[PDB]
Amino acid sequence: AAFRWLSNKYPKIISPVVEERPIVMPDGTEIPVDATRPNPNGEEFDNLYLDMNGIVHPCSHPEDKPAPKDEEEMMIEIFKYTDRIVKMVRPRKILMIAVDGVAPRAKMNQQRSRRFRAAQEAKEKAFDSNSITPGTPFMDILAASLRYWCAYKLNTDPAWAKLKVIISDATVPGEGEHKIMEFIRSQRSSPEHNPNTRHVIYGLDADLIMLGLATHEPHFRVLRKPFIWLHVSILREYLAAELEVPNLPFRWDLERAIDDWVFLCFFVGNDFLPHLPALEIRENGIDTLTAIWKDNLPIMGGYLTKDGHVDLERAQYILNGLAKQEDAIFRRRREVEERREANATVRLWEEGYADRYYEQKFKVDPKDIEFRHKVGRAYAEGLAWVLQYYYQGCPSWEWFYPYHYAPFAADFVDLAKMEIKFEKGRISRPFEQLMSVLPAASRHAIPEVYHDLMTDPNSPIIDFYPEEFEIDLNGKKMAWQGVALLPFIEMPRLLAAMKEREHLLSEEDRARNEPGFDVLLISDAHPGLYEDITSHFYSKKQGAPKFKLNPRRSDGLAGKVEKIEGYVPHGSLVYPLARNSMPDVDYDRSITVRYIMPSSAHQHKSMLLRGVKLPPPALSRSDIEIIRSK
Amino acid sequence: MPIEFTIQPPDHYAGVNEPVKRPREFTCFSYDRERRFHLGDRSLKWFYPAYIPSDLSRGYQNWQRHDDSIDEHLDGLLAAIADYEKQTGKPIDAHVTTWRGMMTKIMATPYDQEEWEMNATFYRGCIFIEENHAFARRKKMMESSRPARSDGISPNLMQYWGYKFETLSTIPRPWGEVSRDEIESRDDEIVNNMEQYCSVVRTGFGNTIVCLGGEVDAIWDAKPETPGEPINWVELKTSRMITNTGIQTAFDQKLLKYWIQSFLLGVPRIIVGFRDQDGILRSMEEYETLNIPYEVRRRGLAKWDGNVCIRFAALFLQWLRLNITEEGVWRIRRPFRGSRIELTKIEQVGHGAIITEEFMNWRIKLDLQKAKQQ
Ligand SMILES: [Mg+2]
Repeated sequence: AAFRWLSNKYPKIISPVVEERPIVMPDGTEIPVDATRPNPNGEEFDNLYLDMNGIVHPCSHPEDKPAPKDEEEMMIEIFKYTDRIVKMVRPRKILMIAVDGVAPRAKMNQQRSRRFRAAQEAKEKAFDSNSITPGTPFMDILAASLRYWCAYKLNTDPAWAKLKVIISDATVPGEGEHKIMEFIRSQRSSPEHNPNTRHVIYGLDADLIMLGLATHEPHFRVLRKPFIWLHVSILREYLAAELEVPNLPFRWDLERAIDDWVFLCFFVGNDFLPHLPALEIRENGIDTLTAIWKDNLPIMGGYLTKDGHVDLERAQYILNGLAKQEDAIFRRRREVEERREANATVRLWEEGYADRYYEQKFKVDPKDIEFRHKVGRAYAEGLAWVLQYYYQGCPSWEWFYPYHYAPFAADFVDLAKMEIKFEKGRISRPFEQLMSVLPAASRHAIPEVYHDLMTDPNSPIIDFYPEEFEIDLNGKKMAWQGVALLPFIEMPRLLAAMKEREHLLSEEDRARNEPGFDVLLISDAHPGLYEDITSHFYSKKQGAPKFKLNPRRSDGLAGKVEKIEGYVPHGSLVYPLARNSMPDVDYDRSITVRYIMPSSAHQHKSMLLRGVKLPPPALSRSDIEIIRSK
Repeated sequence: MPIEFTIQPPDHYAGVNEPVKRPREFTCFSYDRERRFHLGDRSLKWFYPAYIPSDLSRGYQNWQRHDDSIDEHLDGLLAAIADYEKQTGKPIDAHVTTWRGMMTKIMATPYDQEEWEMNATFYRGCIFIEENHAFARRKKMMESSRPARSDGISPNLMQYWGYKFETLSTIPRPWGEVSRDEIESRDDEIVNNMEQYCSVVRTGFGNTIVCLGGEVDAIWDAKPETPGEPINWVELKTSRMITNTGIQTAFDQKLLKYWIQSFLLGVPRIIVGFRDQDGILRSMEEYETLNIPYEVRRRGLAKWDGNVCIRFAALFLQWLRLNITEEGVWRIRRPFRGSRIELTKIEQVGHGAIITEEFMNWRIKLDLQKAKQQ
């Protein structure tokens, strides 16, 4: 839905990737593509970021192959796919592999709501795809396999000789996109960061282009049988033509208009909150909110957002402009639907429509008006959480929205009177995630000491694990469009039940539940940083075990690195899995250190850096006058 | 008899690539808004650009001025060098010491017709040079006694359209550490020009090694990890919009002095702001200190070439090192359109006020340390 909307509204942001393909010889051998040459796309990229769950899920249950018969066969297919990306991107200065860690509670509720459906479908109707979760035996095998493959590449591929390889595996918290964004913010905060640094990101989700805008790096690219580029620079030209308004009582500033448009996109739909009854992206709800924003921008006295914080007094004007239209939008929807479906229970198009809605969906007495306003305030708090999570890192790990449904815009009263404050909370341990987001069918993925809690009628938490649950299709046509009426986790009860037991775990299981660390790997060829790491950590004049990178010697990677205990440099590299389907190396040319980002103690800021040199116009005078007219 | 150095036409000096020993910063000092001297970089600022349409005349009544009736001689430069000598336990190897402004006037002399006047002195084999403050003040009294132009533009208003553009174009910390409000609010900050960062550099022309002091406006990123590497300095300047090629001639003549002034401290980048004739800022442009002579040569609208300036400075410095050999004060003068620089000894002993007693006492202590070491 998001792509079909974007492609049709902004078609010039797309271009096909120039791919150079390996030569196959008469004996069936493959010649590897020499990536030391210039990139055939005609522009050179400093950094590549991989959202690795955009690869691991496809390999386990593909559309166009049989599934892999064992875990080693799956790791080999993951290397083949990952290698193909680096051959076409050819990153000159950083490669980052990010794997999903433990997520914030607000996201876990959406995963639980996905996985209970997958289990009830399999129950109503081999490798369980729920095994792709932090703290399973499968994620341990992946976490070893990726470090081997990077070390092996740093020994055997000349284009990687100057590359830094940064790994953030499943033992480190946060989702891949919410790791990658924090690394980009860390680099932008550094005083020596090159303002014309070129970035690429690989991943499946439509949020990546919204994140692209929210970086404010102008040359940023997004990547996704053939491949296509999306350019953030071309989308910024579209928005600069479309969002402009004359004669405003304040200085016009494009970055603020782009942030307001980004917020109005997350308002229409996101993973953390149910979408408003009045809005679906298929109905061009983004245009409706944009029109309301352009009509109120002359009188709000300024923009709706400031560096990822939202002005609730200004938000009221937007919601009032929507509330005046809800009854017309419902009539327009129902007229079009009843017209279409004639030609092919709540009654939203008749009078009294909101009283029947609150009765049928929330089970309240319709005459309680202030309950509607309470749901409204809870939803507005949700919108404030979502924007901060994208622009300023995770604002609370324990917050969530406690309803299966959304209020009407007519329920948002006096937002200017709200107080919004968030508490950071405790990040869940990997087993605390696994017990939160698994139904009892997949319990083979978790230690035996917890299995009873999922299935025993005497379990103190059995109510969190229903054997059957209601799905409301809500006038939609598919069980993936409908809402699962699953009960919410009372987190203290689950944590108490797992604080009891725990001493029963194996010493391996108890070790697997600890938090991890990021690592940087480099090749012995690197022209300065390898001299520094060997001299500072491994010469006889042993220094402190923590070290600060220098941007003139690191090629602009800024941060700190740490010596790893018990590791010995330049031993033999050994392939970890049973059948030796990949080579060993007798003397490993690579070296490994822990890696630490420069911490965002400040807010990040939505501004162009000094020394930015924006690309020349991709849009013509005619394209600008067409979109201004539309 | 008076002593004289003949200024030949540029053609006489041209075609010889006299070697320049690349500028190194080796000590630095700050003035704050109240004109207290401090060692180190506390008054340095980071560059970050202005809002393109803004009024340079805004706030003119509130401008805090450094009072140029006060004479500071060399005081900060001598103090900053004396600290480096205390830190290293040796005298510096440079034997000529000056503000950049005198070095610019010398280097411009083959092309510029303007008159200039200087006082100079010698001590323990080393030479020190300053502008004659009395001549500068008398010239500025005569310039301010002229009748106004038909456009009404005051030279003082032109000078404020200087410093306002520096306040619109800077921030007190790297971009990563300032708030949004500290960038957006800058139109309404009241301008001060008593606050400065002075960089001291070691440099040399041919066989002579020279120590220069001078002002530097801003830096593009952090200072380097170790001394003597190139630094990403910026100089900020303002002039009227180049509306026609008659203005381009005057601008390509200004670029001789801009290039000298940024070259002598190793400043790699100049950023120029263009005002309209009422004082609204209309655009900004970037120039590189290595390429300014090449661009002016390529347009051909002005006729100057820095190899003349460099060799003229080397020959003139060597001529001073031949003619000046003893203490007292000498006056150097260039008459208006004069074909010869004049030299004369004006005071027989001491230094006037060109050198501090603290600097004398420090060098006396240092020569006593040489004797004690030997
Ligand atoms: Mg300046």
